[PDB]
Amino acid sequence: GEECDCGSPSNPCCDAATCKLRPGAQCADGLCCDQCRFKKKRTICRIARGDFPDDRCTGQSADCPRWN
Repeated sequence: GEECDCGSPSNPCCDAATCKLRPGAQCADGLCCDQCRFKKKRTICRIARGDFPDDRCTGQSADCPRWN
């Protein structure tokens, strides 16, 4: 089996042959991933329920961290 980074073969973030991230791609999906790149730090990526801080991208990951 193959641990593919992209769910669909059409995702340009992966090398069609390896199904893994291609050169230049930092991510293939995620709230903080855009055009195969980590979104800029502080990008709002999740609206918190209640009066709590909205979550923002770190600039170093594709996931949207939970405010702490």
